[PDB]
Amino acid sequence: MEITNPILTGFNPDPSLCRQGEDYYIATSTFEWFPGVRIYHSRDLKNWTLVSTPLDRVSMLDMKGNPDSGGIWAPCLSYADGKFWLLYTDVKIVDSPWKNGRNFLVTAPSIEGPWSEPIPMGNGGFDPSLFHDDDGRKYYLYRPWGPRHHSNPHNTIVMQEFDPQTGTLSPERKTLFTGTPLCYTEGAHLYRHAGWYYLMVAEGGTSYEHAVVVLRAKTIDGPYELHPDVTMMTSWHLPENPLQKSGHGSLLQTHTGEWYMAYLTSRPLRLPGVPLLASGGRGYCPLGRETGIARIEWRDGWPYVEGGKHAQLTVKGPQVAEQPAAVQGSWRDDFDGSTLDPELQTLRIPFDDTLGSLTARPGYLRLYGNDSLNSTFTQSTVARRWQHFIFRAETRMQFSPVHFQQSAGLTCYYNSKNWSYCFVDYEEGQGRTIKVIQLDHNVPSWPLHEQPIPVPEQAESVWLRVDVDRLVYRYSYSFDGETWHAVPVTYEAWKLSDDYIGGRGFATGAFVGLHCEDISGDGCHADFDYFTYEPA
Amino acid sequence: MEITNPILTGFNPDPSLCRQGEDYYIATSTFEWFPGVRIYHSRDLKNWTLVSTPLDRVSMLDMKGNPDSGGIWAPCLSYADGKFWLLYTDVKIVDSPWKNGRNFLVTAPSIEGPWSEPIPMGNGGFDPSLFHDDDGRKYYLYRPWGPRHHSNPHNTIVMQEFDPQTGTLSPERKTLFTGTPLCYTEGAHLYRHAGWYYLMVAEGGTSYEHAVVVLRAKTIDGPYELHPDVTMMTSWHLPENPLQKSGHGSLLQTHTGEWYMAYLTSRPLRLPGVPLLASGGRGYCPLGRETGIARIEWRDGWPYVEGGKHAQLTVKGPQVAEQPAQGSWRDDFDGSTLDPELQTLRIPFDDTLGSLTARPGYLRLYGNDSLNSTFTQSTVARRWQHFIFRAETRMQFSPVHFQQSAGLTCYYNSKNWSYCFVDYEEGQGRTIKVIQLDHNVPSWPLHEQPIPVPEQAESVWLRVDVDRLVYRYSYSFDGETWHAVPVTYEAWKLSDDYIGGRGFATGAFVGLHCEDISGDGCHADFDYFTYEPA
Amino acid sequence: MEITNPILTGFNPDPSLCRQGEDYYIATSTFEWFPGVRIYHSRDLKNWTLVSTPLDRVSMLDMKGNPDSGGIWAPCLSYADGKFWLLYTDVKIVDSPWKNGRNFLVTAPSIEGPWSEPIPMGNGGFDPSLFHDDDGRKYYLYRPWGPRHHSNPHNTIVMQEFDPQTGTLSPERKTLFTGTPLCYTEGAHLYRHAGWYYLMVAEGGTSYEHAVVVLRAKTIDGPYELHPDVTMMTSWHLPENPLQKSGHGSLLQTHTGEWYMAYLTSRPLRLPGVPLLASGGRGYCPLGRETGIARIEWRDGWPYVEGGKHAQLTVKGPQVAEQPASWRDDFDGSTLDPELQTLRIPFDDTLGSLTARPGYLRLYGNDSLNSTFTQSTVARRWQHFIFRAETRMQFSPVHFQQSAGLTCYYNSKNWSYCFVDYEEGQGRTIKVIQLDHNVPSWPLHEQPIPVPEQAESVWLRVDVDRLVYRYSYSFDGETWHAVPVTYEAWKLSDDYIGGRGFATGAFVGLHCEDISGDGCHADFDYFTYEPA
Ligand SMILES: [Ca+2]
Ligand SMILES: [Ca+2]
Ligand SMILES: [Ca+2]
Repeated sequence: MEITNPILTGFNPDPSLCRQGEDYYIATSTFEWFPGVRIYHSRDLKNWTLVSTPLDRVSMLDMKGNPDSGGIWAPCLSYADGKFWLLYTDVKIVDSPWKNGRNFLVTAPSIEGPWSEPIPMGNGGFDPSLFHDDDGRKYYLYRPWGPRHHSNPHNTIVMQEFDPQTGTLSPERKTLFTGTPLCYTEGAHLYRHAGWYYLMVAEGGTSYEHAVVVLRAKTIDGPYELHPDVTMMTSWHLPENPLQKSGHGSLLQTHTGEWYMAYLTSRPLRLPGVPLLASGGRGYCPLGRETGIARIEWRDGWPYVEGGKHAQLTVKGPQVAEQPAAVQGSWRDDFDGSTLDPELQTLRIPFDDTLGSLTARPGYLRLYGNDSLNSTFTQSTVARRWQHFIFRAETRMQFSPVHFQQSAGLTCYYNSKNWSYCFVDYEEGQGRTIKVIQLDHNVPSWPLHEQPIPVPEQAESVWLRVDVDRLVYRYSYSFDGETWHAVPVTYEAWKLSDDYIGGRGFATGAFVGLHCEDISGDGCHADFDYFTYEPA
Repeated sequence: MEITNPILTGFNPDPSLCRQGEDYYIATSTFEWFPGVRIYHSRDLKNWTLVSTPLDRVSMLDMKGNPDSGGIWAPCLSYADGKFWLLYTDVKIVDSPWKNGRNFLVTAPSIEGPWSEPIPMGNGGFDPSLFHDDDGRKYYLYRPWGPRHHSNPHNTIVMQEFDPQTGTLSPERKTLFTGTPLCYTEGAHLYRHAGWYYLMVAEGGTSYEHAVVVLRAKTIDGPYELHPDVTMMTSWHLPENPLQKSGHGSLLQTHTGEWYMAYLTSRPLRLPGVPLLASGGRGYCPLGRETGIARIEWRDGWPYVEGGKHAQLTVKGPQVAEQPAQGSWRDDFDGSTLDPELQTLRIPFDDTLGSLTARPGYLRLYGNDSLNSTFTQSTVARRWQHFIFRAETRMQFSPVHFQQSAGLTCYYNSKNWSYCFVDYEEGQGRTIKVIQLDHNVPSWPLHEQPIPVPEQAESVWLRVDVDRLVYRYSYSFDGETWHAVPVTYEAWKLSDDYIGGRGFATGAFVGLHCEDISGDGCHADFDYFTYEPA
Repeated sequence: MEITNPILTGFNPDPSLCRQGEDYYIATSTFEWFPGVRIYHSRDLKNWTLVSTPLDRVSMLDMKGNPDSGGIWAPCLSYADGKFWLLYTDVKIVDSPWKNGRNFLVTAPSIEGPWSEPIPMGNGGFDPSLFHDDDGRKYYLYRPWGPRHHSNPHNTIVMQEFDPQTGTLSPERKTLFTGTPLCYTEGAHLYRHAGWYYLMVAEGGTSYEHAVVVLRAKTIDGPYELHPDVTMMTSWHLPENPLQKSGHGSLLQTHTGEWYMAYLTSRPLRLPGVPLLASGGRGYCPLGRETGIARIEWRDGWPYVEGGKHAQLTVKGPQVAEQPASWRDDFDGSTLDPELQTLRIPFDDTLGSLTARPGYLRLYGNDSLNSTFTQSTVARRWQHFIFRAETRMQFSPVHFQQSAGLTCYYNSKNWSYCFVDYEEGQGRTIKVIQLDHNVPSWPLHEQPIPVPEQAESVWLRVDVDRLVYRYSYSFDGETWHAVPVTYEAWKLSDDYIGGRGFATGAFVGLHCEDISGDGCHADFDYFTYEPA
């Protein structure tokens, strides 16, 4: 069996890999996108399909007003004592010398079954993890944040004992590790194999310096000794490697006795003429931080990645038959049923009658006019991940705005300060027109407002389409579905990436979605017949 | 007979002036501080006292997660048909090419309440205003915002007819004015006097270029023609005038027949050596945008400010009796209610932040988020109202690790403040440290060598002395002998003049705080909180 | 035998390694410091001694008004046909999307002159090289610059045939190499060993991504094939290696039949708490780009660096016996000590004098340290992370624009300067000025340090200790007082300053200025440099 990486394409960072018997699960972070956490299932480690979006109630995740790249960071999904355990962090500050957040524990006997009310696990840091030792005791790990605890200078891994019968954490903290010169020590996971406790952490930050560092000790509280190579996985030293930023590992032993590690990684696109190791020369990643997997071998009590430290595109799969669940390729929601397609997500808040409805006009997705795309509160935006470098997204829209503050259409979105948006609005002199708005480092670009493209009065529908092709992407429209016209504006797909945006936020990924807004608050709605995503 | 400006000192902008009979009221904006809107009362237009904080529950104002300088922008308070009408905006986006928000209307039969639930008045802009015409019909004004409507290039003043019986706004908008080259046309107000409608706007932005601009028309829908001098008030051309940024006017005719206009203004502190007209040369305003008032005279059907366009420190008071006469303040935390001089950030003061009932005579503050959070800070602060003062408190606190701290803060927004606190250190014990955020950049010079606190020191006194350009923290262990924290902080950095950005000037605060980044649970107790001006 | 790197310490980049029989020479760049080019000699490749500063006439090197990090870039010293050949570049634009300059050739029958007047060699690029082919023909290489030729996107290596009897160049250019994705292709040198032509270039830029790239071909015009490992030397992949930025190689076969390569390298100081691979985490280099040497082995017609690609502190020396050869200038002689240099212009009577007051170096009052024209500044290199520099000064200013003292200097926008001046209400005072990213810092102008009126001499001293340094003074020569300002030594490096200028290295020297132009002078009894 040959596994091609990434196993989870598009925005899918911080893979937490677990297993229940012969069923394997990975949980990835979702940041400000609702619902929180995405859980994928596989029986062969090669083909993964979404099976659970657990944090789908405000009582579990209340992310309105959360900053960009806040919300759900790295989760921990483990299985023990007949149920799954899910730890997650809701981060409330991002653009600051230090951050605040909240950690919670939810459990469920089955991966899709209803998850319990959250248990507060503290606020002192991020990357929470739960270790189930062989003696029945349980230990809660995390990396503390705060003043001087963002690698200025401190970045530590602490441990509290956890009582599962009372849901209590003991007030004592034991520092397990303080980090190597790479620093950014985070993502701690504990394992017990042979006579050793193994401590796996991420270091070097989640960009091109990302690495997986492993330590080991005889007792759980230390002292820990470094892996002889220090870093177990990294691709920093191979700048031409297809997979980059390989870190934040999650080690698992299969039911067949084999060893695999899930990790996050990114696939960069490079600009012509830029030296490879200059600033920005290593590339830009519109598909954000994705999830890969590597086969692990053991030598003299230490784990190694087969073939080398770097993330490889192809790895050797386990001793099982390939058992795919979902058909791959094209994607479309015709909005014929009761629920949005699970590949669609909202910004911060859940989808309900406030943002839209699937029953007001059956066969259409109706979106109500609320805030514009730059808002961290109430956007009627329904978006899905960029999962390929070349694809087309298309919709058919019916919309009748009455003034300039009502608009609706298609958007390619990264955060509230970096997106583009091709929409239909009303102009007081002409009528319905198509315009485009782009935010680039929070700087606006609206080149069609002075001379917009007229929408014919008799046009019952306005088809909208975006064609993404590596570094660029363009919008196109149609009033009959057969004859299309390009919006004469070329957009930079590489700008929809943390490599370009920068700041304190972490790389998520580019989305494409349907949006309708009414800054006036008067009230309006846009009906969308379908939404398509077709890879090349 | 002589009124000395500012009349409302400290963070007090957008003064909406109205009257009910012989009682006069001014409502000021409060931005992200809760409760929202502050209403002051007066019978001589000289001596003002706070009488109402109307938006004091989440169903009226829900600001958790609001950005800095979001929240309550310019309010409008009016009286008509036997009740008070209060329009206000809850702004949800600030640092963006354009903003979003929500407008609401609440009513009350009397200034102290009870106030209604909010009626949504649309989201299309800010500076809402309700005009009650003589024929019983009501009109709603605002500045539309959005893409290309933050003076890039558009800044319009539109009007909708309002049906008070059902709270309905008509969909049609009528543009009244599109602005002059000064731009930033906002703060629209309609008045009917003589045989003219008068439209009063603010232009030039709320900084040193602030101005009040008046138009008039025979009919309400226009077209409006400009004042002979366009600008009726501004101090931009006098860079050494004591009062600066004079704009955003609120015109009112008294029960005596006289005319008075409330406006916002700032008193800048200048750094030495900086040329006056170079960047930052006109000064820095740690007291924020305050409220002044001026007498208005009429000539040829146009209004004028007495003695010139600029804002003067002294003006002539109305023809009413002077009442007895910004002052010394202290809260001993005896009652079950916070002193109305104190406010919280965004969220109300309930048992999540603290309690005045859990320990009588003490303000108990529970440990939540740090001072850089827009969600749940246990922070209770009051306004800077003088350039020279001293704030003080007596605190009891015994943390157990480094993420528990509590103390005193001088605060402007989530990215600009200083914080002198007691925390714990594993090998030492209780220590005193300082943290400053300056342009979101941290300073913590006392972390590698902190000030120790004795083990059986039941109480730590904290004190900050502000002296114009600088301020310094100090501590005590006995209430008798005090020691200086050897850090001098810049008071001119707690100002919009220094911070910049797309947020607007609010004002510096001083307050009490306690946090637990760990979420384990802690609490600090404060016996009192004094504000003593020099 | 064990060689310890760097073999040349302090500001000593772009080592051009040549040999005349059993005598080995290395020429290094000097940028805006006059005289230009420093040529060191050795007979064992371990111990090196300065022997020649050849570009010491304005007719050879006219650098007045040159921008910071302009002037002399990478030179090429070679020996052929009974004389030395020295190619050099005088760069005239730095802070611009592309640069201009001038390339010159001078020759000499011996290493210490006489050096001929310069022959123009074209202005189209930098890093000039002269290859002496075994058939008698000569070839001139350089990397062209200009619009879109600063790795945006182009970085080429071109070759022109040089006609030695007439000193002219063929107008035709042959492109030898266009670069790997590392780009910044420069520093080309040609070699003929066995039956191959070898093209050696530098790639990755002269910071922490520096690398030596090697190609080979059967004919001199190519096409050239890349080394099996592409990069023959680099330390980029080892961020904790003591030697960093190891690139711009110069290969040479000794008279023993052994092969060595000089290369530039840097030794960084790291701030505490800064992540190793974050910005600035790899370190700051106050000693600038120094020179190391490595032993080369051959394997199937390809050269390799012994032990690995990275630069090592200790390498194996050649098959010759070791032949070895603190600092102070008492200003006793007709000349400054050759370790001292001036900025752009030669040291003549307008700047100073050693004969006006015998036994003292007298410096006259001209421009201040921020000037690219005429400052009376005389400085030497930092060569250690911990040292002390001292001087005894006699100076009597009359107004506030006359000052003189001790300076630690990187470029015209980054330096510190402790001096004696005159204040209108007090008399002689001691003050300090720091330029930090061209931002001024004068914490003592409001409360200066008074100088006793009958103190005939004011001693000045700077103590450098790795990351920080401090000034001290005295009025008797035995009891010293610190000046209560601590300066950052790591800021006197290209790692901190940034910009389009390239890493030179920190200097320390003596300075006197008169902004008024009235006329002043300061006498210096001595100048000491004493490492720890
Ligand atoms: Ca449909
Ligand atoms: Ca009390
Ligand atoms: Ca002497």
